[PDB]
Amino acid sequence: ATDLGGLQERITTTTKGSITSVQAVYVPADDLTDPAPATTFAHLDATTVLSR
Amino acid sequence: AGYVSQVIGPVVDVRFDGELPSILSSLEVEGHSVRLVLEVAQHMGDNTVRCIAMDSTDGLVRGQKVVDTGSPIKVPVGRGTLGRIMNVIGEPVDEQGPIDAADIWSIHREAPEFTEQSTEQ
Amino acid sequence: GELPSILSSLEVEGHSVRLVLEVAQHMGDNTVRCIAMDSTDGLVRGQKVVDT
Amino acid sequence: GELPSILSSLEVEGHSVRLVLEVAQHMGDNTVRCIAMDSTDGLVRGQKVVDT
Amino acid sequence: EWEKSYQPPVIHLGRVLSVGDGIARVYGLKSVQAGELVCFDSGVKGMALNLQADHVGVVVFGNDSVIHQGDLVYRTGQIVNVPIGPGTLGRVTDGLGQPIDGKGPLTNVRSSLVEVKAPGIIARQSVREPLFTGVKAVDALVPIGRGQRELIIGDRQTGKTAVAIDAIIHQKNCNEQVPKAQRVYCVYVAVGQKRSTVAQLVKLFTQTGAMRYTIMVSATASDAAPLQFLAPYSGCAMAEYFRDTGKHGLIIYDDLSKQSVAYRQMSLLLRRPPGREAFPG
Amino acid sequence: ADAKALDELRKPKFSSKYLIQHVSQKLIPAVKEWEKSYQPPVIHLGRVLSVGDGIARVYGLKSVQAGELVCFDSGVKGMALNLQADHVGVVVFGNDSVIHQGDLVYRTGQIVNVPIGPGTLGRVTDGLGQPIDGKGPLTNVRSSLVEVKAPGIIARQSVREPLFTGVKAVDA
Amino acid sequence: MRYTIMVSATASDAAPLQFLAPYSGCAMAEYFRDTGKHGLIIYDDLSKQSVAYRQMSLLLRRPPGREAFPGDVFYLHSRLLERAAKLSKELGGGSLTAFPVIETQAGDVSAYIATNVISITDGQIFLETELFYKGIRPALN
Amino acid sequence: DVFYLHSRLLERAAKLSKELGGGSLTAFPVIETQAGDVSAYIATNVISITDGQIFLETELFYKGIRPALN
Amino acid sequence: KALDELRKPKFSSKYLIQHVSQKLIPAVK
Amino acid sequence: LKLPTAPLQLSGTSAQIATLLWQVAAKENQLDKVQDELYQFIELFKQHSELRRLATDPFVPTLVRTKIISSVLKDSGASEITKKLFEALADEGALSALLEVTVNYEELMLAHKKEVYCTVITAEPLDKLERVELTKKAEKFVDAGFKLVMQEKIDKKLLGGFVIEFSDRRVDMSTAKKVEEFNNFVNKLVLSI
Amino acid sequence: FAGVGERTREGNDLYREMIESGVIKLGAERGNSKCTLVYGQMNEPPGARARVALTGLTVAEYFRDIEGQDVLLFVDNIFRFTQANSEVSALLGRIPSAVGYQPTL
Ligand SMILES: Nc1ncnc2c1ncn2[C@@H]1O[C@H](COP(=O)(O)OP(=O)(O)OP(=O)(O)O)[C@@H](O)[C@H]1O
Ligand SMILES: [Mg+2]
Repeated sequence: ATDLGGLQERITTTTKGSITSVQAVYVPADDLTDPAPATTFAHLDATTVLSR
Repeated sequence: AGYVSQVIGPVVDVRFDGELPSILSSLEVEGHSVRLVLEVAQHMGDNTVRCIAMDSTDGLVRGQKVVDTGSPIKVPVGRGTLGRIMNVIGEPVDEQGPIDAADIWSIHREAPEFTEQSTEQ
Repeated sequence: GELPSILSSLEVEGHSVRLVLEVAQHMGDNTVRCIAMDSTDGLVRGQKVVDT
Repeated sequence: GELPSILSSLEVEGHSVRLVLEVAQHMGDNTVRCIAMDSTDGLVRGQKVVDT
Repeated sequence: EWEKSYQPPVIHLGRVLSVGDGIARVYGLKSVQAGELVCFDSGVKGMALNLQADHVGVVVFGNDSVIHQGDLVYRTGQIVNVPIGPGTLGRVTDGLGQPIDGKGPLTNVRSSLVEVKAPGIIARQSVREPLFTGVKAVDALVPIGRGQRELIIGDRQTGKTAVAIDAIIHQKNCNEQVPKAQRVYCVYVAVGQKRSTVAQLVKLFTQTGAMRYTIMVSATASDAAPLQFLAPYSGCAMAEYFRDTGKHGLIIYDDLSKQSVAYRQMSLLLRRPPGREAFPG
Repeated sequence: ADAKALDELRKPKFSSKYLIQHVSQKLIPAVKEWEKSYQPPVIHLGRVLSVGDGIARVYGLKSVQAGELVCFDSGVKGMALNLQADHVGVVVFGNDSVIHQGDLVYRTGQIVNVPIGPGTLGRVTDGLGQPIDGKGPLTNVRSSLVEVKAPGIIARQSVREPLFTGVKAVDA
Repeated sequence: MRYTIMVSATASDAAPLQFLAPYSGCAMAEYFRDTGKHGLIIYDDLSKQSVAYRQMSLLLRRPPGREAFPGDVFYLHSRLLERAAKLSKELGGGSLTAFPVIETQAGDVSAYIATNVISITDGQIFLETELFYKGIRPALN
Repeated sequence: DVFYLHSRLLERAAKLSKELGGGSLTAFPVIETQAGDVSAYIATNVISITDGQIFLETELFYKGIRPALN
Repeated sequence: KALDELRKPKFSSKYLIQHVSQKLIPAVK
Repeated sequence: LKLPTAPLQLSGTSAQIATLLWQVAAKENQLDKVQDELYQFIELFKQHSELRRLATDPFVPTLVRTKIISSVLKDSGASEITKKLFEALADEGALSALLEVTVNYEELMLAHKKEVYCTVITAEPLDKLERVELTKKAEKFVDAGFKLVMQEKIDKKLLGGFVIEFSDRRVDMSTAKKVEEFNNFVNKLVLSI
Repeated sequence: FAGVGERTREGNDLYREMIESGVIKLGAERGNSKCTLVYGQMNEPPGARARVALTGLTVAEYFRDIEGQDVLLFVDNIFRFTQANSEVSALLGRIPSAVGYQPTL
């Protein structure tokens, strides 16, 4: 979570410009409870969960 | 008597240069915000025991004097403990003064032996 | 003498392809531990590493 | 001197039974680590072991 | 005659390097055998398990709180042995063969190893003569011969100890109507049980009269995990006495599922890699 | 190795001194000719033994309490969590890129304190109490420890007053 | 925010700051509890404080338990949450009420931190995700 | 690095450009699952690497559907 | 007693015997 | 190559250094010389703090340590064995292995002379006939031509007799132990008969 | 009453209910009370919560072994005794057994 947040908190709209970010997230074996997708759920405004 | 070697969370290694305490023996820590009591868990070798703490180990310095008590944790027993609140080390928590102790007994004990069991259900 | 800072980039001399290491941690015996941006196949022990 | 080969069998001298070892590894300091074909209950740490 | 034959033998010493978690590291004991029963200076025994290059790993048959670093370990000279013989019938012994019934020491008895290699192919013969258990569900449907291993598997409180108990009591009933050469001397091994249930069971075996043929080996729930681990082997040696001298024996290792938990405890405290359901390989 | 044969080396056992008197005049200039390649030895200070992933192992720091705020020479705060026999493993309150092997660690003598009081009301701080909203430092405020003990059995009464959430489901 | 404090140890911050932020917020709210006023504290994602403490323990080479959480991860949450108390009349009558927030994984409350904080606290507010899209918002099971 | 193990192997199956000869390489990696569990470690690794999947089921294999392509 | 610092040897390598045998066998004349 | 056989075998990485040092010193027949230099180095680390700083401090570089150990050991009757040994232990940061390599070197030397240190605990001080009839009783507890190095002690709790302490084994030939095992045997008989 | 890892609120509630129902009396009539509370709360380290059940056993073993009584021992949540010993086993570096408990369970 610390590495993912240190990467992710830089992709922000500030008072200078903006970065609209679209980040595809591989969910291993469609398990949204896996910690590597579950950590990056709170890092996003809009989550677009594609289902099998 | 002995001095603190390592403080890793609730686990405290204490170094005794002379005679080691037994396993399950109690160790008072001299000079602390509260009464910190350690209980010996194992002998690590090199004259060092490894203890588990009964309180918070925050504020513990390597080299703090730890005294051997020679026994396990001894709590007050008797009819004077009736209606009183004790913690693990036998101290009064209900702030009603001391605990009237008929005796102080170590909390570690063997089970009653086979001749001492009753055979009637 | 004068270990590089953590996250700093190092450039390995003598490698065929440009091999860039990034310092991840200081190991403690005047040793830094690095991750490599290219393949480490072909690295020899003692090969000179120039800090940037 | 002259360590046995791996998979070569060794004979422990002075046992209750024919304890045959079989060399599995070379541990590194003229020590071979063997697997015993019989029970090692009764082995003392000086027992002469011949090599077949 | 004790005075003229008295030489204090040269006792080989060993310091305790480090004790705890039921396993002591013992410096010295340069001539100790693998699996040899050693004796600490507190009276508690121990088995020399892992002979290492610099220390000896001793599992402690009992509570390890009485052992300190720098205690002396004396080697007894032989592999872990229990007293076997006809002096064990009637006695309630612990995991190492020491009697806990409080009726004095085991007299008319002889020491023998707990870890004996089982008899080979050519030592067996076919199981021909029956062993009646007195449970007619069993003796009609699941018949049990002499020389058999019969698992009594079930849930908690489904009547497994009762089948064992009825087999032991029926052996007392049949032993008064048969000649000497075919008499079944039972052993009950109580591993990991409550001491109260072993006490009530010894009361039952002595009030029905079955304790005359029964040995009772009890390493209960408060006993140390090497003692629960070793108590089936002690009981099997005490019954191997009757197996090896032409007689017939019955043995109930009650809850080997608790012996395996004791052995899992011993192995996981020896930092050994666990396997399926955290059991050793 | 054994202890019984190693504790008897505290006694002298040489019976000849042709090297003790030889190098004792020779030790100090041989030490001094690399005195600038030395680092000043630490007893109550600490020197960073190693660092990585927000953990600094610190040699020295003979009198840190467990949980005490330590400061590095870069001004980054630490917290001495596990005191060991040979080092202190501290946890770094920020980036460890400014912490190198050989940096000096200074204990502060304080277990981890935070600003509490009426002045912190309406403010946005970080996890250590320091303001991040960018409207000045916290005034009208005294410090207090974060590892205070909870009130006991006798220091409580029964929970009787309702706290209204305003949501019908939880308040009903 | 005339009455609200905010202790904000974000995801960019170092893991000891994320571990320490509930204790900072509770020591701030114990001013109001200990001086006769009333407090209310919300630890939003205490399941991220446990992750930060797991990171610090695993990098300090502490012995892990299940889900690689240390042995004192129950003690971590309990010695924080037991500071939320209703003090007696002689200590001022103040109170501090805590609302820890635990994110479960598809309703699996048999996870380690969820079972720890469920055993610690005085009741749950369950928010099932099947009730959420059924129109029931707040999705209180 | 068991993902990097199969990743650096399966990325060499490429259709080269016209500047580099136009040659091709088609990989057909074969992963065996255990009781249909494609949620294993190596199975999800190679499923995340490769383009397609030719998934073969045991329950369709004994229904006479052979090749048992799900 | 300041000799207690040198009680336990702190080995930064495992194959130290090979390095000291590379330096002590050439000490033979 | 062709090194002498070690008198007794030993453990790893601090005793293997001692076994190699012993085999090198017996190849040069300087066995008592380098033991004396090892004792002088024990006293050297006892005397000065700047010398044991090169063995305990982890921040001294290897170059400083190997150059100090090279430059201070240039002369003065130190053998090439000891000087090369301290270069080899200073190159690796293993100068702390001295205190544990000398005790294994001492055990190796105390095994090449076929000797044995012992401790005789007697109830009264010995005479020159109470001692001479003791060592001939004590020499049956060694298995070869090992000449014990008598060490006498006093303890009034013994009621006459002697206890040998070989640090490997202990023989209790006392009377106070004999009247202890007498009473145990006589009480274990009267409970049977 | 050995409250092993009890909540402090519920421990205080049980104490006040024992005062109210009369089985614990305060002040000079303390001797006529019928219970002894031994309290290791949740806010305590796992070494303290692992031995509160042993302290309750010691207070009850005095009444059994000396006074010769029939004692009741209320070990409240024996599972919390188990989990506190699991925590002190994990802090002592022992390898956990099956589902996560101590190897000496
Ligand atoms: N044949 C039977 N007829 C009637 N009741 C029985 C019979 N066998 C057993 N029981 C009853 O079932 C209960 C359990 O029996 P038993 O003690 O054999 O169980 P167990 O297998 O020992 O279980 P556990 O090992 O968990 O104690 C006993 O209380 C006994 O009263
Ligand atoms: Mg049963």
